[PDB]
Amino acid sequence: MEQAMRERSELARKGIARAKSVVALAYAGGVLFVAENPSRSLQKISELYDRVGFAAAGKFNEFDNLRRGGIQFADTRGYAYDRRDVTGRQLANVYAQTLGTIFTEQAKPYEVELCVAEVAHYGETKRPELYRITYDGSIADEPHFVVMGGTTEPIANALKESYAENASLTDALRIAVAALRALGVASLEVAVLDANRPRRAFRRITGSALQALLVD
Amino acid sequence: MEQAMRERSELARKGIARAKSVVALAYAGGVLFVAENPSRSLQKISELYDRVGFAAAGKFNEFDNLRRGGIQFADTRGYAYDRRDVTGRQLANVYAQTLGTIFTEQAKPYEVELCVAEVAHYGETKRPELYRITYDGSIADEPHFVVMGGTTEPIANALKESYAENASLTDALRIAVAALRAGSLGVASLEVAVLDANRPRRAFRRITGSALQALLV
Amino acid sequence: MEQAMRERSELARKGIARAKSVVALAYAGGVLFVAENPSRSLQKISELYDRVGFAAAGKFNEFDNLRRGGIQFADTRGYAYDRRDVTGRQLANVYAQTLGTIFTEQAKPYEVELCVAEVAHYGETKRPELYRITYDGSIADEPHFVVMGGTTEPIANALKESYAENASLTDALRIAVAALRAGSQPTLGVASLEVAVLDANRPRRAFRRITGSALQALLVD
Amino acid sequence: MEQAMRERSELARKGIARAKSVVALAYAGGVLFVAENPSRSLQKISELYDRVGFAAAGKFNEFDNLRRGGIQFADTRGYAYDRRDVTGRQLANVYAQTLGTIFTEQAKPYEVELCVAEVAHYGETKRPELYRITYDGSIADEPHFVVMGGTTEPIANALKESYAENASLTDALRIAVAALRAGTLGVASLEVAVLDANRPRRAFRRITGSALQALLV
Amino acid sequence: TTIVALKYPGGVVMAGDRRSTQGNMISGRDVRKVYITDDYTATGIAGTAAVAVEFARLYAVELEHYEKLEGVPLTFAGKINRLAIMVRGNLAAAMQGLLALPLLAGYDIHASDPQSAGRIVSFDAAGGWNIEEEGYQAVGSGSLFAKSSMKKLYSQVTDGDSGLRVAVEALYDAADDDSATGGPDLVRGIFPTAVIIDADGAVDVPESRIAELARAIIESRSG
Amino acid sequence: TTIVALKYPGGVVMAGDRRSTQGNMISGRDVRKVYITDDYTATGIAGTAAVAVEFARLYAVELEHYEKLEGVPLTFAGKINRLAIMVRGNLAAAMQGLLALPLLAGYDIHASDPQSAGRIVSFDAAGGWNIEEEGYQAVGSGSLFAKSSMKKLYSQVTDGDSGLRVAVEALYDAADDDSATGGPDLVRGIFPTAVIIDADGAVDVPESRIAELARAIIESRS
Amino acid sequence: TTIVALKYPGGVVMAGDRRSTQGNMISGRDVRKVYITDDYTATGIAGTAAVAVEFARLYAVELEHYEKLEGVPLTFAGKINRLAIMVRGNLAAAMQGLLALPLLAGYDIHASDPQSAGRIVSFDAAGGWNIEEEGYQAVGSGSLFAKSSMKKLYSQVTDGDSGLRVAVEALYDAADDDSATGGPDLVRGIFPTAVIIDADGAVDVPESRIAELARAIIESRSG
Amino acid sequence: TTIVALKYPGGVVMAGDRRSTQGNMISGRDVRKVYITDDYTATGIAGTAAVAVEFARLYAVELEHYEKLEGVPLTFAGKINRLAIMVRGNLAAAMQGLLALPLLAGYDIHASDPQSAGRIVSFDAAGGWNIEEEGYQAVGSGSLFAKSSMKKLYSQVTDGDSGLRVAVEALYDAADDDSATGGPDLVRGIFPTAVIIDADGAVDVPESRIAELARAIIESRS
Ligand SMILES: CCN(CC)C(=O)C[C@H](NC(=O)CCc1ccccc1)C(=O)N[C@@H](COC)C(=O)NCc1cccc2ccccc12
Ligand SMILES: CCN(CC)C(=O)C[C@H](NC(=O)CCc1ccccc1)C(=O)N[C@@H](COC)C(=O)NCc1cccc2ccccc12
Ligand SMILES: CCN(CC)C(=O)C[C@H](NC(=O)CCc1ccccc1)C(=O)N[C@@H](COC)C(=O)NCc1cccc2ccccc12
Ligand SMILES: CCN(CC)C(=O)C[C@H](NC(=O)CCc1ccccc1)C(=O)N[C@@H](COC)C(=O)NCc1cccc2ccccc12
Repeated sequence: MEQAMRERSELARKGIARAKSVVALAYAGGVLFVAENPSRSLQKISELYDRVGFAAAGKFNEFDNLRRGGIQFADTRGYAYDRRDVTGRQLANVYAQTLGTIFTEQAKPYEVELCVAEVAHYGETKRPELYRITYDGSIADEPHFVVMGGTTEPIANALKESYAENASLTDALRIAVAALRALGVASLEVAVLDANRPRRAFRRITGSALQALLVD
Repeated sequence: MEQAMRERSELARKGIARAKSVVALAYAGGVLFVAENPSRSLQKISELYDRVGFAAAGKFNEFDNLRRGGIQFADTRGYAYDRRDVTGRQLANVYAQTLGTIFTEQAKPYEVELCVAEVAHYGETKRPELYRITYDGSIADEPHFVVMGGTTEPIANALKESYAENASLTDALRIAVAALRAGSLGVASLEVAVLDANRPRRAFRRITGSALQALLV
Repeated sequence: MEQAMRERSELARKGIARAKSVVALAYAGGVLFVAENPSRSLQKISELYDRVGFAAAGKFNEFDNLRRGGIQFADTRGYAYDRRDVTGRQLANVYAQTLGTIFTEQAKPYEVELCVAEVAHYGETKRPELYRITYDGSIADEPHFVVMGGTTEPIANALKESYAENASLTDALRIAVAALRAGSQPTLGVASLEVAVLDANRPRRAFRRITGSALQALLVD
Repeated sequence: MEQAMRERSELARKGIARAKSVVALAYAGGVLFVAENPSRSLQKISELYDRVGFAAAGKFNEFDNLRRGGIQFADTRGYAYDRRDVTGRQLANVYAQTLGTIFTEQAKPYEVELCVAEVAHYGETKRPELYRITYDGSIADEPHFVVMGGTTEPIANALKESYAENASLTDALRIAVAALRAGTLGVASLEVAVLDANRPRRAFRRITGSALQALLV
Repeated sequence: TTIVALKYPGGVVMAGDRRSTQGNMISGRDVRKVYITDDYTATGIAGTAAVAVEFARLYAVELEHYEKLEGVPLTFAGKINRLAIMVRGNLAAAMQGLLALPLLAGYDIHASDPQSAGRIVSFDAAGGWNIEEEGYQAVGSGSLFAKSSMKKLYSQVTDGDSGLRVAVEALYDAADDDSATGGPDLVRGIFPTAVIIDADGAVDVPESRIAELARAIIESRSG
Repeated sequence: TTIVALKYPGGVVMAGDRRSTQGNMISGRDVRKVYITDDYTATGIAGTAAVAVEFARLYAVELEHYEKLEGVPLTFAGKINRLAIMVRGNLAAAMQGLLALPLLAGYDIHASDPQSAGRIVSFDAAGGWNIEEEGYQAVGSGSLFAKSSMKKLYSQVTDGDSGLRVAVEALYDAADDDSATGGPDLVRGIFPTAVIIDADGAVDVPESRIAELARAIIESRS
Repeated sequence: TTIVALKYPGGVVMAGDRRSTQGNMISGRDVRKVYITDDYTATGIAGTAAVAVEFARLYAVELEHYEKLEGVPLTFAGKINRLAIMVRGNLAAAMQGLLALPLLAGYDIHASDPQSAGRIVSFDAAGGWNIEEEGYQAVGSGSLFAKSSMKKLYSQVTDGDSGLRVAVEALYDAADDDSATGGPDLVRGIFPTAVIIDADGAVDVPESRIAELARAIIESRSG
Repeated sequence: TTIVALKYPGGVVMAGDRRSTQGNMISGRDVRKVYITDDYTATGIAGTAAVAVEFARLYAVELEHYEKLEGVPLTFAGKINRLAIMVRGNLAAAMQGLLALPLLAGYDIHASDPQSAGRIVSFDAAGGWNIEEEGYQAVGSGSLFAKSSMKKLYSQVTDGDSGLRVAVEALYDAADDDSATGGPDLVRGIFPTAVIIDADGAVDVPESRIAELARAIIESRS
């Protein structure tokens, strides 16, 4: 019993430790997702619901399964009741339940680390919420930033020294890539939960726009 | 057989010992729940039914599973007969059965400890009831206070030395945070709620933020 | 599979031995159940049917599962035929079958010991019946008393030398609490006992509890 | 558990290592598939959908199972929505998911390596996409070429020095067979096919016999 | 069809005619409609032959099954409940035409008074039952006539034999007014079947006794 | 076929006739339609006998089952809800002719005022129920006559004895106007059954008492 | 049956009659048809009593169930959608005669303007719903009389008291023209039930207040 | 009910009346029958209100569901097939009377000609669909009147504004000859709702502009 759980925890931990890193930061305009991602079409950051976004680190097929399960959950709940009854705390909670079940009962535990972020609805004043869900279903309520995957200690320390609340988009982006390098456009995946969009807050920042932001 | 149950018991007990602590004690206004909890939205204290409240220590997703299952049990039984037939004894009993099954049959035993509390219905005189259910389904009927999670002996001893029946809300809160501090505490590190025997229908209310800050000074 | 059954039998036996003790004895008024129990609302003794009562030692949730199952069996049989067709022998037999299956096939055996008791129907003259069902489904028909849980030898001897088949309820209670004290030292008060009786002089439901000030009146003078 | 998984990885890796090689590379006319294959009728390269092709290395029955599953998926999706909603990224993603489940849950993992390729629809201008899916569900997006099976490093380096964006069909075929040889091949030992972006409807077509021979020369 | 059952001091008697019909056509003259289902109960059933015989057979098997499983027979109440549940089980087929109603006669060994320990239970198609306190009952297409005869003849029941003759005479009146009920056939020597039940158990009444009673009745009706 | 229940100061009484019919033919004279289902509740049922008796038996077993499983009896509200759920469950068969409606009478031990702790609950075929606040209620083919009789006679209910008298007289009016409801049979000595429930529980009223009340009513009418 | 609901500045009011019928026969005089289902919503249901009460009870359990599970109550839109789903679920039984339609009245704590936070939602047997922005709505067999009365009286609604009186008077007109809707019984002291909902929650109006308004209406119609 | 949709150079317009009925009785005056289902499509539905609103809501959720799962929206053909599959899914209930037909209007961003990228798709109760090449289409109890009006007025459509006027006027004629279709209510100020879709997406037409066009038409017919 102690052996099997030691081995599952060790396999998941080692798998996540060997993956590329991802940061999520609260800034003045909402939440910023910045991920080391060389790919052209395979995504680690995604929209879950109107004001709820998703970021993941680790084995792709696994956190993509979880990503699809989260979208299914969000759309189903919004249909069953209402779109505003869907919250980031709900999705984080279900991810905790699910990753607990996976960790204990699936053939191999998922080598993933998840972040669910929520910004305010258009025209409301609410501090963004960041949630971290680890491979065993442990869940953490974070106020400033989340770091996942790879060697997380240098990045966490870099942000601790370099994070200021309500930073501008360019500043938060630059401090984020700085923390990660502890990296151009065709090696980063960047997206934002923009609290100033009327409905769907998720929007990607790609290509020329992203480079125009990085050069400042 | 001997090996497996020894190991499961040790995994659950170690899991609970590494977790934050929770105290629930009966006071003049009902039952007081105070738990070490830094989170802003993740809850260890919950309403179960009209006069029945829930508190838990250990792994969040697991005692949250047990919490939702308890809410389903209570709501279902209250629908099947009447709201008044739902008792804290029933929820404690079904939690005992459930944790027995989980402990013996689940892939990994639950690293949780539960407390179910019941206060009297409005206007009726009945001493509060506190129930402690441990990871293997063991159930205990406790008369004054329940401590769960972390290093329980120092907190239990502190309460054993500092508890008086029928303290006011401020006195009970003080005794509680004091007992918690004797082990490894302001507003944004506590979760506080009460089963207020003086509320007409739903006795569960949370004490958060400015009000809690005023009750701590 | 020698050691699987060895370890299961030892796990259940040790589990019952670490539990508190329970006594059930026949007296002039029926059957007396006396159990060491600190709880006020968690019960080791229960009604099964009109003239059939239940007592258990060991792990609570497990013997409570068995208790609920027995109540279910009894009520279902009484509905399917008649209340008069439900007997203590029947319930003990179903408990033997059930605990046998549990012992051999469940993930962990039940750490329980059960007693099923039956008194005569109102106005009928027949001796009380006591049945002991142990963790492996073994079933025993015992004539005077049953002791379950903890260290049973001192309690059994205590009951053995001063047993009266025709003691009064108070006398049988005193003999029982004396026997329980000899197993653990000087005071077994109300706040540590659960007492109930199968009262053969009740018209229909024989099971009644003896609680609080009444039970105190039965413990002092 | 942790031993079982690395043992599975070792069985799959060894199986793929002992298998014949396959290359897929983007050229001016679309995508070119070239595979070591002595068989007359057992195929390692296949059409998946209108503009999507499939190539595999390793144990035949296993990657043929995966091939049939991919066809089932693509056809079902095109019927459920539209043919143009089927993309190579979708097939690569479902293959990653599937090989993950197989790797962790089947009695023996699949000793296979997969490539999903997509060319533009007729009359559109979009650079081809190549996807590599390995036995454990790992998925990789490749811009110029994919090599699978056997000892790959010589093939990858040979293609690296001899690959030009927008080569003709003859040049790409030459450089490809040169690279595989670097890992004497001819018509009765090769299986060749292309995703030809100039076909209006179905882009997959095979190059066999006298035609292939002309190209080889 | 007519089945009669009546209580006498110390026991119960049940008797039934022997005629089987399909519409107006007689398809049987010797059929048996009253069955001893256990040492202390007899069952007579009216209606569809297939359903009636299966009722009797399955019921006897059920009672003896419980007795062998639990070492003790069912209480009489339990026997009643089992028969009722069986009937209700057949309710749907009865609605489709496979209707059979039973009449139960028993001796309750657990009854307080051994002289009134006889029991007569009637059933309806839904399994509803009534224990007949007024001492007699009938079932079948001639049950009205037999019941009205027993209403007048019951005061003459003082022992088992007088009760037996009253039963046979009630069956006689039933056959007299109902063509589906067979009377005594003196040419073929076929007479109603009867079962008597007292503390010593349930025994078949010998045919010679019933034939003597029948001939006495016929002579009494001729002059 | 006619069941009456009325509240009196400190308790409730329920009485029912003894007649069983198949169409116009009388198939029973001694039938029992009122059953003590719990120490503090009685149930009287009208309709198909099989369904009615099964209702009473299954209901009593259900109440005591809950009581033995949980160590405490159901609240009166829970008892109401369970009887209603049982009726609703039978709705489909009732639409096919196996119809039975219950009338519930109880004494709520948890009521604040013990003098008005009596409860009378009526039901329809869909399980809809109403707690009767006007003190009396009836069910069955003669229930309209019994209800109107109690409407005129209810002012005379001051204790258990007067309430029992009014109950028996209401059953008398029911049998007077409804051929399916049986009146007092003085030749056979068969009278309605009655249950009385107060703080001491539910007890069967002895037949002799109902009989004397019956004779009082009869010569009161001559 | 008639249930009325109307918006007033800062809240909503709902009232329902007390009559229960079976055909022409009056089977209930004190019946309750308006239930507080939420801290901020009341539901009144018309139709088959069993189905109506089951709707209200099950609905309240559902709302509080979500609230305890997720720590926050449903948005008012979510409440609407769940009630609609419940009705559509009952559609088949409604075709079989177990028909019940609800009327929903609530106070949206999340609304922008706290004075127009009142909400009135009507439903059909298929679960289709409409949020009424004309201030009032009714359901039941007298609903059209009540609605047409409120059409003329709604201009007098400026607070909780005026809206409550208009509601009770609309119920009065309904009972005046519809025999299935019960009017004020001054002999028994039975009056319509009413719930008022504002920012401080949903409260039951004491019956004596409804009585006072009823007598005001009556004398207003006499002289 | 009447929903109209017409193509104009560079986009499409869809408008619908506001009337809800139960038989002859008016049960709604402000209802919305045209819904923006995604950045480039609007759906207007006629028939049973519950089924129509369920169609629109479920449909929008389905499109966005695919878009978030796969990172790219459905092709317009796929959107058509999904809506059709939904209607055919409701066919059984439609036979029982819960019938609702949608009319789809969209702007295909993947279309070759950005001026002819407008799309109007009509559906029947079996899910069969037709892409309308003659530029306009209507659905509902007044759709024949609206279509025949647009047949005469379509030559006036040269931009978004003229197309919006032709839409509002067709709804006016529909309401003129079909009592189930609501016309402009000048007393209450309730007017048809309209959505316009061009290369920049689908936007709700402000109520003021529709009110002005309605008043112009009314003043022209007086
Ligand atoms: C082939 C010889 N035979 C079988 C013994 C018969 O002719 C019996 C006859 N079948 C039928 O009438 C068949 C009915 C039927 C028609 C269509 C589909 C299915 C069933 C019968 O039951 N007749 C009834 C008339 O109903 C009132 C009857 O006589 N019933 C009397 C009766 C009662 C108890 C036990 C019995 C055992 C044997 C024979 C009769 C018995
Ligand atoms: C054979 C002896 N017996 C059973 C006791 C009867 O004759 C009763 C009679 N059966 C029937 O009428 C048969 C119903 C039926 C018909 C066709 C297919 C399936 C079922 C009855 O229920 N009559 C009804 C008339 O309905 C209004 C009745 O009297 N009901 C009153 C009643 C109420 C509560 C408990 C009762 C217990 C025994 C008898 C009657 C009881
Ligand atoms: C025994 C006392 N009782 C139960 C409470 C009744 O008499 C109610 C009455 N049953 C019936 O009419 C029986 C319906 C039915 C028919 C056939 C098979 C199964 C069922 C009713 O609902 N009547 C309807 C008439 O239709 C509209 C009614 O009054 N409806 C009004 C109403 C609305 C909300 C809550 C209510 C609660 C209690 C009573 C009425 C209520
Ligand atoms: C509670 C108020 N309300 C719901 C809003 C209604 O009265 C609507 C009305 N229900 C009904 O007519 C009930 C139909 C029914 C029949 C049998 C069993 C169960 C149900 C309706 O749909 N009428 C149709 C008649 O079509 C000729 C209609 O007006 N349809 C127009 C319409 C189209 C798109 C979206 C809509 C949204 C809301 C309202 C109407 C809408």
